[PDB]
Amino acid sequence: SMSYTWTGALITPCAAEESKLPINPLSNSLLRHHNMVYATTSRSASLRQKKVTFDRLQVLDDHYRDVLKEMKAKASTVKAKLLSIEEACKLTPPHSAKSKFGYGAKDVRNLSSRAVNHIRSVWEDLLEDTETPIDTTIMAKSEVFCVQPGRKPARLIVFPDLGVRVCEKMALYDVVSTLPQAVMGSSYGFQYSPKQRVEFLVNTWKSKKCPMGFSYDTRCFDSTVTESDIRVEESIYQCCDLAPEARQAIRSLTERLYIGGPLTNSKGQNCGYRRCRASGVLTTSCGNTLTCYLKATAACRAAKLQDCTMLVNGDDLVVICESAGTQEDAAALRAFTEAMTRYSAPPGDPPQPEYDLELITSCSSNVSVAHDASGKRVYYLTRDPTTPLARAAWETARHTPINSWLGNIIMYAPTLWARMILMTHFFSILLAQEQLEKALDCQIYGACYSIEPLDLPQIIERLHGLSAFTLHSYSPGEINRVASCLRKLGVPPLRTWRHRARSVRAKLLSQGGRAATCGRYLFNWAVRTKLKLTPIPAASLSGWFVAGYSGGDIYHS
Ligand SMILES: CC(=O)N1c2cccc(O)c2NC2=C(C(=O)CC(C)(C)C2)[C@@H]1c1ccc(Cl)cc1Cl
Ligand SMILES: [Mg+2]
Repeated sequence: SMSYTWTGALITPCAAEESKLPINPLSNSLLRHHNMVYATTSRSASLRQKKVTFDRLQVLDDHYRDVLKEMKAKASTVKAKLLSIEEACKLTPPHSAKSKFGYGAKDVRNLSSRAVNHIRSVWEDLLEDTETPIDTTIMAKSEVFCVQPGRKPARLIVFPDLGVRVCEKMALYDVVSTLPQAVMGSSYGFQYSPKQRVEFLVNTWKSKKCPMGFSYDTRCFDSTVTESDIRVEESIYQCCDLAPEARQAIRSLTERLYIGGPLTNSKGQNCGYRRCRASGVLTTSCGNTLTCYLKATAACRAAKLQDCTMLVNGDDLVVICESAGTQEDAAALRAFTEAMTRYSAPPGDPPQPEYDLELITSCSSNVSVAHDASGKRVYYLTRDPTTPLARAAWETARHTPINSWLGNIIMYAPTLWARMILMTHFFSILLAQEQLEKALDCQIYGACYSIEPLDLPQIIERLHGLSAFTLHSYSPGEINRVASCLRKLGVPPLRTWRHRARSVRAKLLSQGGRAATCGRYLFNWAVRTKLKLTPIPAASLSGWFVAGYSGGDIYHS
């Protein structure tokens, strides 16, 4: 069976779509080579359609059967709980797609009579109708990138109506936030903050007698997900104690929505049909994470890998284990890939055995080493800064509803590029405009958070600890990568950023209060006569690294 069938209707935009980066004074002082930055659009959608459309062989074996049964068994341990409409509503981010049926995201969060009446009716419908496919929209995605020495086609979101998305939360938020950890325990990626993730990868690695590690990338995880997979994923949810309306809701949502369904474009036209995973549902992150864990664990047994530890974030997989020598590790990996391929999880690039942890790239990121204030070697998470920087330049020239620079500052607070460039740049900009006290939207692990940047000292301390304000003496690889990247992009050199930082730092300090605190902590690296950094009393919220809600419709004020 095919991943998608197409009518011929085009994937259509609905606002103006912009591909080229603007030539803006502020972003130009962050990034010069402005032609290199682009945003994907609806014009390349038909390219992605050909990539994402293919037939899917799947052969299941006894290993796959057995992991499944271990998984279900851990799931029957869990008890889930219905959200009230009010709770489900207050989870909806204010810039969600409006409904076909009048009301929009504001009307949901404000509980207007129209929206709630439609939601109630959609809920009633989900309990009463078992079979009618639920319609979805298919839109291209605008995401910015830096060019290749070619250019990526847009990715495609597939999401059901707002009224439906609220109902998903009512019947599944508590499941999707709770069951993945119950099943995979320490393997569940999204329970970890960056610090925590490094702790885990370092521990695991150093506990191995002779460690080998690899990450595995599968072609199009969403299109490779067959309806069988989506059923298995249901059968796991159904091991929970669930109120009877939720059980019935999960049953209808699976049949009607998740297993596949009709696709409409922006203009209302019949577009095609879906038989794999929808990228824009509340169960996409959790479902993927589960399908993935399951297939990888079976393949590990098939491939006879020894002492496998693995960490899973949706479709992103990393595995550390006992080396048996280069030949047989290569051969084991070949077996693992072939086992995975039978499970309808074929690999993009063939996975590569790796004998040093710093060389393992996983969720775009790797561990690196630096030194804290004491001089102790300290491991932290980093990535290549090219894409983060492009999006920073783009979010500078254009107002956008998610600020990836703010997610990158918070996630990569202890990186060289985050500290010298990112912070320096945006505090300068915000300070210019007096918008410092003002709140901004960004996202961690798919869920959307509102954040005042002035609270960055306190947030960083709680996630990373004061160490992040004093890491120094970075590795040469990291410095080289960062530096080669700044030249590629025409981003001014770190030298320049230090000079700028000194000026931001001085100006914040004059402001006093919370701003002066940003100045002392964030920029203590810019001065030689350094300030002593004790904890911030104020820095003493909960669900920040619980689960991953990518594609869900999730918000936190
Ligand atoms: C989809 C998703 O939420 N993640 C993800 C997963 C895999 C690759 C990847 O690049 C990302 N990216 C990001 C993520 C952010 O939190 C925001 C931000 C800005 C750090 C980017 C996030 C992520 C980043 C680093 C790691 Cl180690 C894991 C994850 Cl899930
Ligand atoms: Mg992939």
